[PDB]
Amino acid sequence: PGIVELPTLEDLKVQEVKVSSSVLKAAAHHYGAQCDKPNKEFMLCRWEEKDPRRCLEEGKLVNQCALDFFRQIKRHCAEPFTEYWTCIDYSGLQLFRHCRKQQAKFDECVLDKL
Amino acid sequence: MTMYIAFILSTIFVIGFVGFSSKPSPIYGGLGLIVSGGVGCGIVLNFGGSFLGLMVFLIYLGGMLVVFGYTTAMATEMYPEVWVSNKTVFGAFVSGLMMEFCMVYYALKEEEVEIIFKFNGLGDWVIYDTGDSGFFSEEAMGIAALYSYGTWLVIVTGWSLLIGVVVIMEITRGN
Amino acid sequence: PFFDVQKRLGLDLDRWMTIQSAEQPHKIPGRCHAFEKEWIECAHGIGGIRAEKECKIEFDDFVECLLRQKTMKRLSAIKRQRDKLIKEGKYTPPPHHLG
Amino acid sequence: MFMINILSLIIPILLAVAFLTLVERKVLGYMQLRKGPNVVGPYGLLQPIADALKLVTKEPLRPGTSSISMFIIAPILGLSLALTMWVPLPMPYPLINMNLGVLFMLAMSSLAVYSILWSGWASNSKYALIGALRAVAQTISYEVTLAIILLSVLLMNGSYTLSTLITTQEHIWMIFTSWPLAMMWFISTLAETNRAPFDLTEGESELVSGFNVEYAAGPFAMFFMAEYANIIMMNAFTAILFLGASHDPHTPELYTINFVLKTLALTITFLWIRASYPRFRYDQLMHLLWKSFLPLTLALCMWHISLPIMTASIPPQS
Amino acid sequence: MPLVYMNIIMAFAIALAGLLMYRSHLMSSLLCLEGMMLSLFIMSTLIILNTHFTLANMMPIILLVFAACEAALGLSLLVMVSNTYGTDYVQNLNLLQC
Amino acid sequence: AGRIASFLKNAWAKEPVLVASFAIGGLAIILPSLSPYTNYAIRINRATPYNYPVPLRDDGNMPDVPSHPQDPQGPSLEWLKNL
Amino acid sequence: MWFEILPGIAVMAACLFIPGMATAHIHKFTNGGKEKRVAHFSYQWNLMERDRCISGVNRYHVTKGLENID
Amino acid sequence: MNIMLTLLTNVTLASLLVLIAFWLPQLNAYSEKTSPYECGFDPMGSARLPFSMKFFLVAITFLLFDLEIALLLPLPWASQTNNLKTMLTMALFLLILLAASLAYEWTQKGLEWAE
Amino acid sequence: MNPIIYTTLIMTVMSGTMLVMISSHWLLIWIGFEMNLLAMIPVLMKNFNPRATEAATKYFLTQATASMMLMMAIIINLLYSGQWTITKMFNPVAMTMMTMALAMKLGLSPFHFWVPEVTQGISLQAGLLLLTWQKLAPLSVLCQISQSINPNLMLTMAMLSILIGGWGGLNQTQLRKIMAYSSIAHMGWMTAVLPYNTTMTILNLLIYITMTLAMFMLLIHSSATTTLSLSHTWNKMPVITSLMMVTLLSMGGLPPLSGFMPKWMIIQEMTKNESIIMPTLMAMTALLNLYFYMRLAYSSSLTMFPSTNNMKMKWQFEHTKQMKLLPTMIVLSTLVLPMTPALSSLN
Repeated sequence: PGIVELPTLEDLKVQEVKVSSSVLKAAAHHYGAQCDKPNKEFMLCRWEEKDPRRCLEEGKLVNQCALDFFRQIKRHCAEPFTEYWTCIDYSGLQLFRHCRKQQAKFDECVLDKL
Repeated sequence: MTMYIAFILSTIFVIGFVGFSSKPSPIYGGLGLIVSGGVGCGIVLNFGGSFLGLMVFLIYLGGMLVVFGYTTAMATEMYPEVWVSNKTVFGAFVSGLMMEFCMVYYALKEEEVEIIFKFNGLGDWVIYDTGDSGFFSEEAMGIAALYSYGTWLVIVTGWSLLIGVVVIMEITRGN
Repeated sequence: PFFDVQKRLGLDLDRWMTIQSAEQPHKIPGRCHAFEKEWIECAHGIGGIRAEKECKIEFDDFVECLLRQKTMKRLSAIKRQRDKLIKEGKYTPPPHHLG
Repeated sequence: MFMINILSLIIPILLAVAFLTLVERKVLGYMQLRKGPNVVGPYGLLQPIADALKLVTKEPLRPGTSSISMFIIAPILGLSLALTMWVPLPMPYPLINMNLGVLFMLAMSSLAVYSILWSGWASNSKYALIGALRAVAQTISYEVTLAIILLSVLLMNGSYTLSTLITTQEHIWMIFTSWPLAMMWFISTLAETNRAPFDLTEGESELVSGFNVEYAAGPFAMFFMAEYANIIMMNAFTAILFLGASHDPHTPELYTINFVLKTLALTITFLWIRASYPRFRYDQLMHLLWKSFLPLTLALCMWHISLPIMTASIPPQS
Repeated sequence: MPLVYMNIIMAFAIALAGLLMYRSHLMSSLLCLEGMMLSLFIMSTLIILNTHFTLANMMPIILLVFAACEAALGLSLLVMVSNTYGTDYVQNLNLLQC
Repeated sequence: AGRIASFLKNAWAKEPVLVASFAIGGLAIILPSLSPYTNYAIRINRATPYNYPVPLRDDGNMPDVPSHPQDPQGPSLEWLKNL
Repeated sequence: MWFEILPGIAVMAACLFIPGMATAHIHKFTNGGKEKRVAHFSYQWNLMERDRCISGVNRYHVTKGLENID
Repeated sequence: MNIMLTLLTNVTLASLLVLIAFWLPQLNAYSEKTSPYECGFDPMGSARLPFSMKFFLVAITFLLFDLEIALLLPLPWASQTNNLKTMLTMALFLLILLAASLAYEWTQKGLEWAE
Repeated sequence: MNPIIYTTLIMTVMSGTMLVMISSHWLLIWIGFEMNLLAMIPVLMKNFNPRATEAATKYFLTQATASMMLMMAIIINLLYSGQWTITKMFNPVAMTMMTMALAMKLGLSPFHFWVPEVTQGISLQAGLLLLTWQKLAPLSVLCQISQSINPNLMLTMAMLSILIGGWGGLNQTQLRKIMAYSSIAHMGWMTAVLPYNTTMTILNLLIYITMTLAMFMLLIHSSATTTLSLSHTWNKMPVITSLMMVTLLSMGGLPPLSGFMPKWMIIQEMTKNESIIMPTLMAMTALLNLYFYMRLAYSSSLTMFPSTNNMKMKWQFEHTKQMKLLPTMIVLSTLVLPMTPALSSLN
């Protein structure tokens, strides 16, 4: 009763954004605010089609947009991001509570530079 | 290999049940039930049922406590039975061991055991489901829904427990 | 039910839990929400002894979603052949299957 | 190195229990004008070693009118449960982060009945058979109060994760919010460990010992180890539950020191209570909880479940 | 249907045998009866955790709460035959004959 | 009048635990209805997004729904910040 | 002369002292200086698994920042 | 694994203690030691007779209360619900039923330890 | 037994049955079943005699086992369909399992040795309760699941029900015992037509019910437990013993009395559906019921029995407990045949 639709191994080949959980949680709010549109449309596709085989292109778009965002933050203040993500990493729950100092030190850069 | 533990957890459940149902001394049936429940708590736990597993742990290891409470009160005698006293209990026990052993041997050879229903001998790890839970345990949230969606359930239960304490009063009242 | 007071006097008393596509707490869908939605909306106002045959393919698809009897049997056959030919030694699993 | 961490959990608890048998004989004596043991080594520091060696090399008598299976299993249960019930405790980083640690440990707390009953019946003596049922009734009838107290206290914590309990207290000691509750909880703890005010099982006039009568030497000492390990474990439980402490993640040692000091203080309060008070009677013992403790506990639980709702201060679930 | 289902179903079948096939004891029989509900409790929890039946997660404890109640009276009945008759041995349990 | 007050006094003396429990319990039911913050607790519970707010397919004429997650219009919880 | 009790509980304190840092240090020892990343919910477990996969050394506590990516 | 490893370590450790306890010491194994004990005497012909008792009622009301304690256990998770009003009323029902069962236990002798 | 406690036991039994015939979730059906079980044990122990303890113990064991097998059927059809709604079963062995689980609660098949004994043990009012009210719930469940019941199973089970119901009552003098056996026979009677059309088993349930109250109220209006004790009551209550006789005629189903109508209806619909051999078996075996019915009639009213000298001062005392509904209770159980079309009301 039917066979498959699995896209080719070449189809699901994207640059997998290879960063750590602490880095990702440190970016978080800024990353979401500046990359919502590809993410929003991607999972609108996911919930509407109920079918990831129809939403690979959305996945490529969100990956590439997030990667661009990470490239811009690399181009600018990264040492505050470095300290921030390291401090978040030290937390066993990735708690935002015990990082506020570096949080300010981060939030100012992307505010006055990006 | 600790792969098959999710299998063996049930297996020790079975043969701890048989001796529990082998009609031995009442405390030895209790011991069989105790090891069966202790090993079945693992069966529910490794399936994700942390709260339900610990719940049955608590309530059931109190429940067999109370059934003990009369075993030394309203069930002992001059010569309490022993797990080796009667000769038939050994036969019951060994008939407990060889049946599921033969069936699992078949399920390891043919994987299509024909006993009662349809069963496959290919472990149990398959039947789990991929997915996620966000930041909430499904089991805990489901049992918490008792106070929001369990409209009738808590009402009828609490009424039944009230009637239960009433009947426990009345039958044991002794005129 | 025999005397369905539930829809007569107008409230749910137990129908909230009966099936698993109902409004689950915090929208936690069941394993077979899609299949049982298909089955339920297939057999609605049709009659059990009539709906059991029109809504058949949905029903066994639902049952196979619940139990995965056919799929796990297929996996068992695949594993059987794989272990047989590996013991009698023709090919080796690709590195994705080792590490 | 996981097993090394395990062993670093068991073994120090064993020395703690060992030297508790010295600190009690010193504290009690000083409370009743006695110098206490100070002959075996400096200030009696070596005394627990000598008694332990004696009890290991004392003859373990087999109860002739007994089935040896339970006579051996009951010490196993009592001792192993007592130690494994230390597993999920929030040291600054708890050993096992069990999501239901408090419920986990409360459930294991009920298992001491499963050593008491087999000890009392298998040994097959009048004192044993009496004390088994009496102590069983004690601990089971106080386990309920322990349960509602735990639930009512936790309703302000957020979950059954026992590591987040510290995060609950942080600012203020939790007793400041549930001092009426803790006052019951602590006392019920005193009841569950069978201590002089609430012991009722020893009763050295009509029960003598109650459960550890025919037990001799090693299996006998194992039940003492369980008993004086439950002391430390439940005093530590109460310490974190109500007597909170600071914990800076960059300095884990601080919370460790504060917590051990709290545990020592609470154990000293245990010894303090036992050195003064008379012993309850079974009639009054169950009158204390059925007639008095339980209604207050029910009402306090109702208060502590209604309170977060009306204050719009429900605790965070995760 | 994997081996865990076989094991708990088979445990229930032997609990049925043990309780229903009386040997000589009423207390041990109702003990087998309450083990029966333990087998059913585990069995019920299995599908419910398996299929993400979130509401039905509360059914086991519900199923539990009533079942112990049965034993709550069972052993309660056990004392009431015991004080008069003397034991729980069901072979003297014959007075009601005709 | 006098009988009720005398009975309360005797209960406060004879079984003090009973009166304390009955009192604090009787509060436990009647305050939550009286208190003006339980609705705020409902707001607390509805505020937490345990799951993703799956967006709606834009087709025009939904001014209420914000177009962007940084947009001004839409649900807000500044009361949460002040609380 | 209460200070005679002071040695008696002091070792006792040390006895309860050791389980404190031993668990605390070993965690810090095992997880690359970081404390243990508690996974109380499946999202935490998924994050830990993705960190382990990205690390490339089958060690979750090994973490690489933007220098790892383009 | 981890947790199971701790349980294994503890049970084996306990069993080593009991093994050293029961095997290391030496006993002459003479008959008259086996005579049982009661404050100087032996327990005559008892310590296994059926125990004519009364606090059986307390023992059974323990279990009956334990079921309801299990019922009210999910409360900390339950407080995190949208419809807090229904949860409040219905939990309050549960504790009120607890209290009512205790009160009926009280007035009708019941929890009063039978004589 | 505190009057208010007895009332609260009344209504928890009745509410346990109500939960059965109004709920849709299967778990709720089980809950009602054990609510009724937990509630009816104390009233059976109202007298508190060792016979009552015996009867209560046997009832508890039988019904607890039956409810556990009920949950087994429950769990199996949940496992094979994931639907708690009470409807046609989707696994055969689950259907069979529920069939014997309910039957043990009804006393139909060899799972019927409990009812005569438990009826012997308890007082006659508890007997009325047991043999009237504690049938409505299992019948209602069987009606709701009539879509898929193995017709062979239900038919043979009803056949033994009526057959051992007729045979067991022959060698019984205790009125409670012969009433239990008669109830077993009526159990077989309705359960035979249960698979074919549930309106007729509902009608037979109604007729058996009204006949059973009309019976038990006459017994404890005469205060008799043995056949000889009832025979001694031919004196004091001649009207009561004459009505005794007329309802004992309605017992077997002699026309034009009420008891003939359910037999007639069941046989007519069984013949509508090509079952022609089957009805003749109960038609013959109803004579087994009529036999000890006639024996009871002879001991009661048709033949005068030797009274006792002391018995005469009973003449000076009148029954004070009214025991209401008895007149209409007799009347509905005697003359309703010209109202047979009213069965369509139940449909």
